[PDB]
Formats: sequence, structure tokens, C-alpha cells
Amino acid sequence: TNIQGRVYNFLERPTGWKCFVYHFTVFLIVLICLIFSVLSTIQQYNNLATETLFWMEIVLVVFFGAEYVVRLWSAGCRSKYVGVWGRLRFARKPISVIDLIVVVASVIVLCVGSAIRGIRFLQILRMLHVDRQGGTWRLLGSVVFIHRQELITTLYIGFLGLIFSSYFVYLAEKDAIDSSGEYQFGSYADALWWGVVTVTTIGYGDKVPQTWIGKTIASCFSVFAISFFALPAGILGSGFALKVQQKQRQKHFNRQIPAAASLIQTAWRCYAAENPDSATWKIEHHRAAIKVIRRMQYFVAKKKFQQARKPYDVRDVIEQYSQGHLNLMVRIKELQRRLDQSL
Amino acid sequence: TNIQGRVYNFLERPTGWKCFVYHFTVFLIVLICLIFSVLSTIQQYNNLATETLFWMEIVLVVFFGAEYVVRLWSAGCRSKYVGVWGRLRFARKPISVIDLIVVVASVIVLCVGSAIRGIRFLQILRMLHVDRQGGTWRLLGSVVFIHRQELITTLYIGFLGLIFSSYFVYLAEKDAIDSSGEYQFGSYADALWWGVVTVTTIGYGDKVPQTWIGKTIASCFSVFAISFFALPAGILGSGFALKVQQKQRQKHFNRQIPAAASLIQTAWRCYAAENPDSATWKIEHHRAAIKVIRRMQYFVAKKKFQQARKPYDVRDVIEQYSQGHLNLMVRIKELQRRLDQSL
Amino acid sequence: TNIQGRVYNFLERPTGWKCFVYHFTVFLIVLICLIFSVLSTIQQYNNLATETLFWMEIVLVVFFGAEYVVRLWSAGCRSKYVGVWGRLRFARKPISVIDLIVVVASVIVLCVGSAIRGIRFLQILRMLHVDRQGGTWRLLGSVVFIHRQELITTLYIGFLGLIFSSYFVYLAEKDAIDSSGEYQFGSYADALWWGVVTVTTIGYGDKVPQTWIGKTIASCFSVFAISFFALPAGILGSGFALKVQQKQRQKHFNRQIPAAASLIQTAWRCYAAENPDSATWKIEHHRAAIKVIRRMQYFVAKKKFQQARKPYDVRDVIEQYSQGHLNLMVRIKELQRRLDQSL
Amino acid sequence: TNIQGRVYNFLERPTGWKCFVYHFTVFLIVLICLIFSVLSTIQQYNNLATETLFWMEIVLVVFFGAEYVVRLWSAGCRSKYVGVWGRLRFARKPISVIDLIVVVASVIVLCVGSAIRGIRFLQILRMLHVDRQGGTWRLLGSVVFIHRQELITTLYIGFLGLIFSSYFVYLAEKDAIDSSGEYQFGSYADALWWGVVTVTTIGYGDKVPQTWIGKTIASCFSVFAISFFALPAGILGSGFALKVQQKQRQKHFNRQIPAAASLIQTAWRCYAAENPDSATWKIEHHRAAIKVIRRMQYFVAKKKFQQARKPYDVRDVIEQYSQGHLNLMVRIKELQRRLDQSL
Amino acid sequence: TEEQIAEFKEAFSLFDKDGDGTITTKELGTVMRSLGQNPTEAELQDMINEVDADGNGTIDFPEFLTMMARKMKDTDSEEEIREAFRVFDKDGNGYISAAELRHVMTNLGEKLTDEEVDEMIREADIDGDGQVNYEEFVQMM
Amino acid sequence: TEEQIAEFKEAFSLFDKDGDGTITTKELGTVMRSLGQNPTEAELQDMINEVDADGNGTIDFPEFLTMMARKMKDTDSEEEIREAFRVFDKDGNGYISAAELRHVMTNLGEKLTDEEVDEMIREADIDGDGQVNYEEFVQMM
Amino acid sequence: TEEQIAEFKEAFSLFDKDGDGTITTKELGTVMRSLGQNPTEAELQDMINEVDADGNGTIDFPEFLTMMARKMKDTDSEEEIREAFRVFDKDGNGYISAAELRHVMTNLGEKLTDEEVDEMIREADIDGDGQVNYEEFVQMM
Amino acid sequence: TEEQIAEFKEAFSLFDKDGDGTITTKELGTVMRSLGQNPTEAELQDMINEVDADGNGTIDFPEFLTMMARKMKDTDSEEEIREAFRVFDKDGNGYISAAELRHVMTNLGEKLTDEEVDEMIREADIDGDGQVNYEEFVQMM
Ligand SMILES: [Ca+2]
Ligand SMILES: [Ca+2]
Ligand SMILES: [Ca+2]
Ligand SMILES: [Ca+2]
Ligand SMILES: [Ca+2]
Ligand SMILES: [Ca+2]
Ligand SMILES: [Ca+2]
Ligand SMILES: [Ca+2]
Ligand SMILES: [Ca+2]
Ligand SMILES: [Ca+2]
Ligand SMILES: [Ca+2]
Ligand SMILES: [Ca+2]
Repeated sequence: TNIQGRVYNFLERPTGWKCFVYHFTVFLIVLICLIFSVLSTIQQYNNLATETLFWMEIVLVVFFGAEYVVRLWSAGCRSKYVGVWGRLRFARKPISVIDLIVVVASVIVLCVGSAIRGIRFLQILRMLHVDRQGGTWRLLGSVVFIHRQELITTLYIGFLGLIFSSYFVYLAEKDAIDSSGEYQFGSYADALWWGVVTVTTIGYGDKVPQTWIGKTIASCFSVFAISFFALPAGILGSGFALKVQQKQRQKHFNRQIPAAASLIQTAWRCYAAENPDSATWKIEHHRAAIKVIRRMQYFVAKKKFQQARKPYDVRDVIEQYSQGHLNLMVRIKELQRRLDQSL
Repeated sequence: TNIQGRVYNFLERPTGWKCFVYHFTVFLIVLICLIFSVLSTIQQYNNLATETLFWMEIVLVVFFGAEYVVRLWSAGCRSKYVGVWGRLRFARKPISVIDLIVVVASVIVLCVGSAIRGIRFLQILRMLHVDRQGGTWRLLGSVVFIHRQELITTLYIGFLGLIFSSYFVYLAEKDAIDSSGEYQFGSYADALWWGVVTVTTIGYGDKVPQTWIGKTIASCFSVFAISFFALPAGILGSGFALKVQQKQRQKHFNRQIPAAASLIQTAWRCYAAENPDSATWKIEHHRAAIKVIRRMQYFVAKKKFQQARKPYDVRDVIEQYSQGHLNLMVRIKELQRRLDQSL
Repeated sequence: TNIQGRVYNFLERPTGWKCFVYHFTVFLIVLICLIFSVLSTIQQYNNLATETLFWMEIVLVVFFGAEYVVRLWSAGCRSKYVGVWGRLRFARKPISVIDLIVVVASVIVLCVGSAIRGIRFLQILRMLHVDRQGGTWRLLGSVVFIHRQELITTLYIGFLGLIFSSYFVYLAEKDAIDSSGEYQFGSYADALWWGVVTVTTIGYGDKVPQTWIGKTIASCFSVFAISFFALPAGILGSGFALKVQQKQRQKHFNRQIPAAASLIQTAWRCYAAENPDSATWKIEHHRAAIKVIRRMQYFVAKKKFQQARKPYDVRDVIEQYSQGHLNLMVRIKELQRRLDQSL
Repeated sequence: TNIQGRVYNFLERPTGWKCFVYHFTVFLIVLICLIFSVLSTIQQYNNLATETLFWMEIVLVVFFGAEYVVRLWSAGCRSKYVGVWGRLRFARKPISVIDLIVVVASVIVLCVGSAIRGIRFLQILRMLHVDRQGGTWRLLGSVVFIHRQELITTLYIGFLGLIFSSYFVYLAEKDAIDSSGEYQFGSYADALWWGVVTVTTIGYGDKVPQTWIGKTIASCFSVFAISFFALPAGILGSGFALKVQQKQRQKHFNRQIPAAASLIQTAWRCYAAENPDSATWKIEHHRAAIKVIRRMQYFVAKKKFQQARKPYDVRDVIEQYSQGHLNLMVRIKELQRRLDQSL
Repeated sequence: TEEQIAEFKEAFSLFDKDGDGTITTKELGTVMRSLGQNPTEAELQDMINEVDADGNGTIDFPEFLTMMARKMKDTDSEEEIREAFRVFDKDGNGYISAAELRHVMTNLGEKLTDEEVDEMIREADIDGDGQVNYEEFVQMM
Repeated sequence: TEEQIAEFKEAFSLFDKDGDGTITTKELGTVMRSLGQNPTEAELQDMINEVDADGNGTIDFPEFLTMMARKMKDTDSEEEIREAFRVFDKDGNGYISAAELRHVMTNLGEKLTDEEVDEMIREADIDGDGQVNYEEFVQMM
Repeated sequence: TEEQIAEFKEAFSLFDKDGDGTITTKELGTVMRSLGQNPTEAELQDMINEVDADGNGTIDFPEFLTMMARKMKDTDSEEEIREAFRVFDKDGNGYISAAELRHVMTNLGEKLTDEEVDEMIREADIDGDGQVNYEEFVQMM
Repeated sequence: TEEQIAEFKEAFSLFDKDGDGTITTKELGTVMRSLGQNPTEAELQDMINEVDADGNGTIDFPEFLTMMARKMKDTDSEEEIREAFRVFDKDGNGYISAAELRHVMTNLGEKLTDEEVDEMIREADIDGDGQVNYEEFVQMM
């Protein structure tokens, strides 16, 4: 029966309407819980909310436990996760682990209990549940990896600038007391903090350079530093845009098939090659040659598969042209030979 | 007579000089009204302005009503909106609906009346009138749709970060009273607000982390969060730029024509196919075959049309090359055959 | 003699080393003057600086006048600016006009005179002198024009959002007095100002929403608005980057030549066509046909020239391929014919 | 023996695991030192830390000296740096110079000595040590160079705007005293500072325009200025992204080889050409012709090498097509000739 | 759908020209010739490509079935047709000149015969006015 | 414009080489041959493409009319010509060497005959100086 | 590795068809013909390209050695294979229909003989169920 | 430079093969044949393209002069050569194996004769060690 598979689909990797709705509902519930927690946190609505939380939180945790159990049960759909070991492996995955932590911690809290310190934290953690299959994070991670060389540089140089600016401001404004009667840059730590604020472009204004020289230095070292700090946001965005554009001009999925098949076949052939008295030895020196040829074919096949996987590009076009052109040339040569042969 | 059509053009979807001028004038008037409303809102210029507003606002509403009526009348230009039902359908469109709401509400206000609470709101709403045909919003929407996968992710992760940061700051600065004699982070709500401010990079400075640990955490969790929050602005901008670039290398409109015609013809043929004793049955098994062929042709045609619609791309180039190359090969083969045949 | 031309080159459109140095010096001088003006503006260094300004400013103005005169003299290098009318036309150009305004105004100030109100303004204006030939502004303008459709939209929607947010905040925080004992949102104008600040992400913190509802609304309407306001900076940057990239893959200048020549020739031919007894009538119905042919050629030539001017693109490649392919096909056909003819 | 080379690799330009670890450790140490310095700077932890610094700092400096010595020794691996002169040249490089400055300065400080003013500065400088081979800075520099034309413009126009805005605000708010009883815009310098803050989007809020006119002007001149100031961050990011994309579609390294070899050979041939009785004169007028031919070949070769170095592009594709097409045409012509010849 | 599938199978068999049950371009060409249209090889290739699920230059039976499955008068399909119509429609309205339409049918694209065009016109213009409502026509289709 | 249209029609008819009223490339080629220029097929194709409104490899009468319509001495057109002139103009001024110009006319692009070049020179250089004002020439044109 | 290198050298020598010690495409083609596969020139070119270190249309001995060096059952290689398998696997699981697999082997790509396919099936499906675990198979390989 | 220019003119005249004073590819090919290298048409085209200032498939005398003008041992040129050398240099140093260099000269690119290679080696390696300093060589050049 296909029921387990269906269940798995519903729970993890869902494109279903009903499934989507369910997920949305869950998210909403989580949000509501968070809101309630927040309300409890402020003193004016503490006595009324605690009881409600006690009533609801336990139920929520039970529900989540049930869901987890169901998910575990459903793992058998995927052949990667079969038996006990497979299930353990599945559990090992990050989101699942997080969920487990949330549930067990919640249970512990309940046992301890209607005040609770860690419950708030658990609630916060819970919001991470909805990003199933790591589809949110993974993309971002990939993008970061792609643009790491530049991003890292930006982080570094900017950081250095910030440090330097902080130092300079400390040097400037050590002696200068504020109008309110308190030293703004007593410690270097304070200066550093100020610098961080400035580069961030938050501009709290708890600390501001008092001396004219200090002001001048801030003016000098701000703009560049600001630009540097803004860079990551920009660059990442650009990368994302580029990725989207690339996606927009992807190959069709049908073109990947034959190449893949070929690759598989070549792999099989290679495998056979080791086995001396196999069926694939159909159609010593000769054998050796054949092995080499098979390996070559496999290599070709892999390359082809990779190409298929990738999006369309100028290089691909060039390759295609080359392939065409050589063939045409060969044909022409053959024709010429035929002509010569006749005469 | 073409007068209705002309009127429609003037009102909605105008590229005319006069029309443009009219629109500009309208916009200016709206702006002036808004300014007047603002002035009225402050106490120093309330008594002098009310009378003026009364005099003018009614006139404005009348004008708008007239315009609406004219627009409704003009709907008959478009065959999508014919008769009463067509007009109703037209009205259903968002901008029109908004306009209707504005006018009726204004009328109601006048009836009630020279003070008015909702009039200010109506004025604000009015500014939306100028973006006719949804040309402003639609583009933006499209761009968002294109870059949703990444944008959504950015919104999510950033939000999560913000939440976490807020929580950490609350944990840090619960006990710590300010220098002014008031707890900055009494509630978790306050902390959340602070976090929101910080990520936004507004930096009001009504609340600032007092504890050193708190400051450290802010420093840690700011930069990344800031970057994340800036991402949408960046990414969207990049997308827009890319779109513009694409537009810059668009196909000529004449190339779309023939393909479109072909598509139309194929559709007609397909339609005919069902009708047994039609004129298109010119030039049982055979009939069936013909049907299939027609369907195939239609499919081809659709694809061609789509290609024509799209901008120039490497894939298109590759396709073109393939088409050329195959033809050339065929020709060569024919030549070869001829040569062989002769001998 | 080529001296006038040389002078022109030195003054306007310079790539010279010496010229560059001169320009830099001028810029430095301007900066120094500005600094002096600033110093004068503050009360502590007013009495000492005025005399210096009087001494220097007159000299500076004289120098600038001399420069202007020289530039005017040099206009004769360019055939666009010949005689008196040509010179007048040259003067009409914006930068020149600005310079003239600066000089005459300065003279007027001197005549009036050692205090001066407009001198500060003149100094500020002066800084614009260095951007000669409009090379700075023009590029920017072009970019804006290219990305106007989206930029405008962003400006509009964002503005609308800002307005709405302001209104909502006014509605929220009308009654709520601050802790200092003053109404933050007394007028709608104040609210609007606050909104503007928030969207800008300056965050002065002179006004902050006091009510919880107000805070909530700010939280809601901030992020999106912030993103919208950041968009122009992003989008423009992206556009600039794209332009740079395009420039990086430009055609060689030698490829433009022949096409240009062809275009010129075709134009000349067309011109001749009208003149009945000309030399170009070498090699009634026939004449008419020839005219048509010439026009066609001209049209072709123009297109070719345009293509040459543009950077490399996929469309160009496709065109090239088509051109090649047709030729090849023709050749093949000819060969086939020859073969047939022989037999 | 290859030991020197290995040492060099370990120290400078390392891709090793162990080397990486070492570098990380060094970085961590530096960070720790910086932290300690910061702690010392604040008054509460001055007496306890000084002794520790004295103990550690000397050791650190010794270590760095040793490292420097080792690096100097290892220079002999590279043939660019051989002997004493080579070593001197190596030392001349910026990072090395910086390191030298750090060490000598530290030594001087120690000699002077346990208070130290310059030690803090030295610590700050030290953080720059880790960016070995200039791999961080160089990329950034390159990007800046690529996008200078636009970046410079943005810097200029934005600056101008800032100046103008400042002036206008000064004009507005000269007479207007604040609510606290102090003139916010007493000097033009103050106004300028405010403007700088506003454009940066820090928004300290120490100074805010008091007059309504001033506020209006700020509103007007903010948004555009803000956008301009954000531009560099955006544009640079975009450039970086583009670079990354380009890198992603690079040529294979094997394709560069043959071209390079050819270039080398051509250079050698050219060199030989001058020497009359050389071995390369194998296979007066004739000699002259040969020289010319060799030069031509060299020129071709250089171009080819350059092409190989560059990434894949549409121009390259077009070139390839042209090359193919001409060859094909030639072949066809030959065939035709043969056919004609036979008959 | 059993009957339908049987019919489809029958059709495929008659098309196939062989026991392999795998339609090459050559077979298709032969079929076309039998009708008497006389198509270009490129055209044939194009026709097969759209059909082909696997994308291997040969129409599988499953592929054939799939193509049959996706029905006309689906909303997505209609939009394209509407766009095409718009491309030929001056005055930015749901209206085109009947004569003009006829001309276009005769000339541009895969040429349509005079009789066929007449029939089309009759189908479309119920009213005597030449300004024909293309949207309505599309809906009908 | 009735007379003009009639003239155009007449011209078209003489060009056409057939009763179809649809100019192929072949017809154009024939016409060219009759004159005696002997053009390449690619060139012919290029010529037709610019003209063609529908973009279907055949010049319609409306297309022909359209091409006739867009007149020279329009400002947009002039700019291109000016740019072209600049491309050949050293010293970044509205001035080029007469001899150099002549040489360019003789050699580069669609070659111009000696007599024609002489005529052009005469038209341009009213003054005896070889430094000819190209902008002025363009304006005159 | 001395023995291995000797073996490789021997293999190369038998392949080479000449004393030059530089494998052209022609030699490879000849070798293929001797086996009797009868490959296309393009295919041969492709085969050489992957091998070639210098990228000069000729397989050097060092190049050959390099190709031999990079071993299968490296993790990177495995991933590609897994991806390929997934491409053919419906229901987004580590499971594919045995019959379907067989069909694919017979038809798509570099066709595999019936006997070979049978052997493959035997190797893969230890259990009697047709839903074969491709991941396991890959691991085994 | 008068003498130099005269020499260049003489050279051009001997190359030209005609009174036109405009070098086609054909002339170049003829010249090459006279030497006896026997080059490909594509190669010839490439050679002319680099030279050609106007970019019109014909080398003008001015173009020729221009090519002569730009001298070797300019710093920009040197960098490219250095890069090329690096491309073949293992161990990321200013050092390459002499034997390896010789091999590369013999095999890759525009093949260099044995004697020539020997000469090159002699020029480069003053010292008896095979690890030759390429930077030094480049500087010398
Ligand atoms: Ca068959
Ligand atoms: Ca198929
Ligand atoms: Ca009708
Ligand atoms: Ca005709
Ligand atoms: Ca046409
Ligand atoms: Ca003259
Ligand atoms: Ca061999
Ligand atoms: Ca090789
Ligand atoms: Ca099994
Ligand atoms: Ca000649
Ligand atoms: Ca030339
Ligand atoms: Ca040596």
C-alpha cells in the first residue's frame, strides 16, 4: 500500500493544497503562542495568561510529539531511511533534532511545573519548525558559498576600518566631557561600540563625538565604512537576482534523461569489466583495450550528464557548433573522396 | 463614429500630450488638496481653511464623479466591456472600485455635513487615482513574483534573527535600570520593538542596551540582521535592472506576426477537425491521421509563438543553428545521392 | 596654426597630464576657499578671516574671468562654434552659463563691498566648475533614463506607503502626550515628517510613537517602506554595474569605420538622386528604380552602422550565422546546378 | 633540497590544512591581545592587566620577529627574490613593510618601558598581518578600478548635494534656538556635520532642523541624497556579483597552454630574427619578408593568448563561427574547382 | 477511457509503418506524403520535438498518449491565442477588420485556403459588421 | 497625396516582374541585373529585411509605402550621419581633410567613383581650404 | 606502482599503432573498428577531449596515466550517478520499477543488450520485489 | 626616420605582388608559399586581421607602418610573455625544468625545430642547472 508514502508527502516535502493549509494553520498557532508569551512577559497581563498557557502549551507539545511520531513512522517511504538504523539517521537531520529538543525540553518544563523561564525560549525555537526540508536556509547557504570570496573580504576590510575609526575617535575624545556631565568615550570599549553603531547606520545618539577633530574624523571614516558595511546586503541580493535569472533560462527536464541513462550504462559496463566471465564480455590485449575504451566512454558520459544538468551558456553553444562543424567537414571530405575515387 | 474610442484613450491608457497635461493637472490639484488638509490638521490654520475645503471639496468630488461617468460611457470602445454586464465587469476592476468608494464616501461626508474626519482619509486615498491602468503596481508585482523564492527566505531568516536578538536583549537587560530612572526593557514587547528598530537601522535611541553583555550581543546580532533586512531592497533592485537589460535586447515586433498568424490558423484547423462535413476537409484512418498531424502542427505553432514573444537568448541561437545545420546536412545527403545515382 | 585647438584641449576635454594637474590645483583652491568661508561662518574666526577673503576672493574671481575669456577665445577650434553666433551658442551651454553667473555675481558683490552674504553661495556654486564637459552628470542622467520606468514606480508606491503610514500614526498618537510633557504628533505635518524620517532610516528620535498600537503600526509599515526607499540606490547601482559590464565587452573601433563610410556614401547617392544632370547618374522608369534601390541601400547602411555602434550581443551572432548560412546554401545550390548541367 | 620552498609555501601563499590552522591560531592570538588592550583601556581593569601585557607582548613580538626572519630566509624559493637585492625587494612589499614597522616599533616601546601609548596602536595594526599575499585587498581594488567612472560620479554629485543641503539648512535655521536653550546651527560647520549625518543615515539626533521651512528642505534634499550615498555600496556589490558570475563560466586551464606555448615560440623567433647567423635562420629581401611574417605571427599569438586568458563570450563564439565558416567555404570552392577541372 | 486508449493505439499502429512501435521522423514524413502535403525535414523534426517526452528523436507510445491528453480550451492555451489575435488587432480593442483578417489568413504564416477563410469568417461574424469580436470567437473555440 | 501614391504604385508595378504584387528577392535581383550592378543574394536579403513590415521575406505594397514615407533630413537620421562623420574625423572637431575624405570615399565601404567624389568635394568645399565643415554639409543635405 | 605503470605502458603501446607514442583520433578509430563497434568521428573527438590534459587533440602518455589514476567509487563520482538515477525515479524515493529500468536500459542512451540488462537486474534485485534500491546498488558499485 | 620609412616602403613593394599597393590575403599566401611554409587560409586571415587598422580585409601602407611602430620589449608585452611562462611553470616559482621546456617547444603550439630549441636552451641556461630562470630570459629579450 502507498499510504505511508502519502503520509510522508503530507508531512515533509508537501506541494499539496490541504498540506499547505495545515502548515499555515500550524504557523498561525505558533505565532499566537509567541504573542501570548510576549503578553505574559509584560507585568500588566501576567496573572490572566499563565493559566491559559498551562492549558494550551501542554496540548501543543502533545500535538507536536504526535506529529514527530508520525514523521518517524513515515520515514520508511524513503529507502535512505529503512529499519531502525535508517530511522536513527533520519532523526539525526537538523530540523528533526531541533523538534526533538523542543518537545523533550517542553516535557521537562511541564514536569518541573505555573511559571516557566525556558518555555519562552522554546516558543521562540518553535518558529523554526515551519521551514521544513531546509528549503529556506539551503538556498541562502549556497548563495553565500558562491559569493564567499568577496563577502569575506568585505567583512574583513570593513571590520578593520571600523576598528581604526574607533581607535581614532578614542584618541580624539578621551578628555572631552559632554554637556550633560559624563565622559562619552571613557573606555576604548565605548568608542568601539560607537563605531559599530555608526557603521551599522543605526545612530542611537547615546554617544556622539564632541570634539571638532573627532567630528572631522567621523566624517572622514564614516562614508567609506558605511559603504563597506552595506556591501554584503547588496552583493548577496545581486547574486540572488543572478541565480533567479539563470533559473529563468534553464534546460528542459527531458534533455537530462538520455545523458543520465548513458552514464548509468557506462558505469554498469565499467563494473562488468572487472568480472571476467560476465555477460557484458560480448561484442587479453583486446580485453585491456576494451576496458580503456569503456572508461573513456564513462568519462564522456559523465561530462555530458554534467552539461545537461547545467543551464544554457555560450560555451555550450560553441561546443554544439564545433560538433556540427566537424561532422559537416567529415561529410565534405567523404564526398571529395568519392568524387576522386570515381575518377 | 470613433469618438467613444478617442474618449476612452484620453481617459484610460493615454499616450497623448494633452491627456498627459490633464493628468498632471489633476495630480497637482490632488496634491494641493492634500496640503490643505494637512494645514487644517494643525491647530493654527483650522478656522480659515475649513470654509475653503467646503467650497472646493464638493466641486472636486463632482468633477471626479463626472470623470467616472465619462469613463463608464467610454467602456464600449473595448469589446471586453459591452452592454450593461460589460460595464459592470469594467467597474469591478480595482482602480475603478477605489474611485467609486472615494466618490460615494465623499458624497456621504457632504450629506453628513464644516468639520470632517473621513475627508482626510479620502484625500489620502485620492492620490492613488493617477496610477491608471495599474502600470505602476503591476510591474512591481511581476518582479516580486519572479524573485519570491529568495525574497521570502530573506524575510523569514531575518525575522527569525530579529526575534532571537530581541529575546537575548531581554535576557540581558531585564534588571538594568537606565540613567534617567526607568526600565528600558521592562517587557519583552519593548525588547522586540527595539530589535525591530535596530534591524531597520532607524536608530531612534529611545531604548539602548545598558549592560555590557547586552551591548556585546547587539554588536554580534546587529550586522548580519542588518544585512538580511537590506537584502530585499538590493535583490529587487537587481531584478529590476536585469529586467531593464532584457527589455533593451527585445525582439522586433514584426517577427511576432507570422508565428501568431500560423498559431491562429492551426487553431482554426483543429476546430474544423471536429466538424465532419466542413470546408477544411480538403487536401476514416486518413482522417484520424490528419487530425493528429493538425494537433502536432498546432503544438509546434504555439511553441514558435512563445519563442517569438520571448527576448533573444543563447538557447534560441542554438535552436537556430540546429535548424540550419540539419537542413545543410540533408542538402549534402541529397547531393551525395545524386552523385551516386549518376554513377 | 594649431595653438587655439591646443588651448581648447587644455581647457575643456583634457586628457593631458599638465592639464589634469592644473585642474586638480584649481579644485584644491576651491576647496580651500570653501573651508575659509566655513571658518568665517562660525563666530570665533570671523574678524581674522574677512580681510584674507577680501584679498583672495577678488584675485580668484579675476583668474576665473581670465579662464572664461580664454575658453571663449578657444571655441574657434570647434566648427560648431565659429564667429560671434557660434561663441554665443557655446556660452549658452550650462556649465559655461553657471561660470558666467558666478563671475558676474562675484563682481557685483565686490562692487557692493568686508562682509558678504551671497559670497558663501557663490563659493558653493564654484565647486561645480570642475565637472567639465558634463562627463559626471551625463552618465548618471543616461542611467536614470534607462531605468526610469521602474525607478518612478518605486518612488510612487513608496511615497504612497509613507503617506499612509503617516496618516495611521497620526490617528494612533493624537491624544498621547510624551514623558517630557509635549505632544509629539500634534499636527499631521509632524506625523508626516516622522514618517519621512523613518522611511529614510535616519532615525533622529525627536519624535517616536508613544502608543502601543502606534508602535505596532510603525513595525508593520516600516520594513516594506524601508525596502522601497532603498530600492533606487540599489537599482541604479545595478544598472551602473550592467553598463560597466557591457562596456567591458565593446566592439573594436576599427569595425565601425567601413559601415560609417558606406552610410555616408549612400547618403551622398541619395542626395545626388534629386539632382537630374549630376555625375552620380552613371552606371525614366529606370531612374525611378535606381532611386528606390539607393534608398534601400541607405536604409541597410544605417542599420549596419547602428549595429557597429552597439556592443556584441546574441542577436548579432544569430544574424551573422544567418548571413553565413544563406551564402553557404546558395553555394551548394550552385554546385548542384552545375552537376545537373554537366549531366 | 625542496625544504626552503616548502617553508615559503607554509608561510606565504598557503593552501595547507596545517598552515591554515596555524594562521587561524595566530589570528585568534591577535584578537585576544586586542581584547586585552581594550580591557586595559577602561579604568576598572588597568592594574591587573598591565603585568600580563608586559609578560605576553614581548613574547608575541619575539615570535613575530622569528616569523619575519623565517619568511626572509624562504624568499630564495622564488627566483624574483634571490640574493641580498632580491630579499630587499621582497621586504619592500607592503605587508612585509607593515610587519617590520610593527616589530621595530614594538621593540622601541619595550626599550622605553609598564604603561604604553603606542602599543595599542601597534595591536590594531597587527590585525592586518593575517591578510597575506594581499588576496583580500587586491580583489576589492580591482573591482573599484573597474567601476571607477560611475563610482567617482556618485561620490561627486552626492557630495555636491550634501553641500547644498547643508547650506540651505544653515540659511533656514540660523536664528532658531532649540527647546533646550542652545543654537543647533550656530556655525555653517555644524550644519555641514548635520548634513553629513543625514546623508549617511546614521541619525544621531543631536541636531535636528527646528524651523518648518528647514524641515521641508530636509525632506526635499534627503531622499535623493540618501540614494546617492547608498549607491557605492550597491554598485560595488553588483560588480562583485557580476565578477563571481564571470568566474563561474571560466575557460578550462588546459586551453591556455598551447596558445601560451605558441606565443613563447613566436617571441623566440622574433628574438632570433635580429641575430644574423643563428639556427633559427633555417627553412636579403627574403630575410626581410620572413622577419615581417614572424612579427605578424607573434601578434596573432599574443591575441590568441589573450583570448585564452579571458572568459567565454559571444564575441569569441562569433569568431569561432567565422573561422569555421571561412574554412568550409574554402573547402567548397576547392571541390567546385576539382569538378570544373575534371570537366 | 479504455475505448479511447484502444482507438489511440489503433491510430498509432496505422501511423507507425513498422512492428517496432517507435515513430521515427521518416515514418511521419511518409505519412505526410501519403496525404500529399510534402513537408520539410526540419518541420518534421520540429513536430516530433514538441511531442517527445524522453527527447530522444523518437515518439514513444506513452509520449503520444501524453500529447493526446492535454486538451484545448484550457485557459492557459486560450491566453496565447488571445495574445496572437491582439498582435494583429489595431486600435487596441477586441475588434479586427474582417477583410484584413481574411487577407492575413490568405497570406501570412501557414497559408489557409479561400474556402476555409470564408468558412472561418462565417463562423466568426454572426452580425453583418466586419469589425469581428475575436475574444468571443476564442471563447467559442 | 493621390498623385504620389499613383506614382508609387506605377513604380511598384514596374519593379514587381509579376501579377502577384508581392516582391520576392529574385525580382529585386533581376532588377539589379538589368541595371548591371550584379549584387550578392545576402545583400538582397538584407535590403528586403529593412523594408519588410510583416517580416516574412516578401515586400508588401503597404510595406513599400511605409518605407517611402519616412523622409530624410529628419533630425534622428542626421545624428547617425554626424556620428559616422565623427568616426572618420581626427582632432575631435567639425573638420576633416578633403584629400583624406576623397581617399576614404574611393576605398572604404561601398566604393564611390572618382567623378562622383570630385562632385561631392565641390559641393562641400565652397572655400578653397581642404579642412571641410562636415556639420554644414550634413545640414545642407 | 612500477608493475602497474609497466602494464599501462604496454597497453599504450598496443593502442598507439605507431612509434611516435602520441595517440591521434585515427588510431583510436582503428582500434574501435578492430573491436567492431564502428564509432562516429565526433564521438572519438569527444572521447579524446575528456582524456586530454594539454588539450591539443592528442593523448600524451602522461595524460593517459592521469586518466587511469582517477578512480571510480570516489564520493564525488557517486553523487552524479545517484542524481542520474533520481532523474529516472518516480515517486521521489530510493526505489524504481525493475521492468521500467530494464526498458530504459534497452532503449534510452547507449543501448544495452538484453542479456546484459538481465545480468544487471540479477545483480541489483537480490529480493524478489521489482522496486529496486538504486542507492544500495550505487554503494555496491 | 626617413631611411627607416624608405626601407619599410621597399619591403611593402616587394611583398605587394601588384601596383595597387594594397595587400590582400592572396598576396600574403603567395609570399608564404615562396618561403615554403604552406599556411592555411584561416591563418592568413588571422594574420591580416591583427595588422589591419581600417578592418576591411586589406592591409593599407599606414596600417603596415603602424604595426612596425609598436616595439617589443615594451612592459605591457612582457607581462603577457611572463604569464605564458607561468602557465607552463610548476611549483609557482621563476623556475622551469630545461628538459620539460625543450619538450614543450618540440611538441605544443607552433612546433620549434630541434636545433632551434637547443639554441634557445643555450641562450637561457648560462649555468649548468636545468632549473632555468624564465623571468631573466624575458628581461633579456
Ligand atoms: Ca516505426
Ligand atoms: Ca520519445
Ligand atoms: Ca461582427
Ligand atoms: Ca512579384
Ligand atoms: Ca512583407
Ligand atoms: Ca572648406
Ligand atoms: Ca601513434
Ligand atoms: Ca595531450
Ligand atoms: Ca528488490
Ligand atoms: Ca597588392
Ligand atoms: Ca586596412
Ligand atoms: Ca640555469
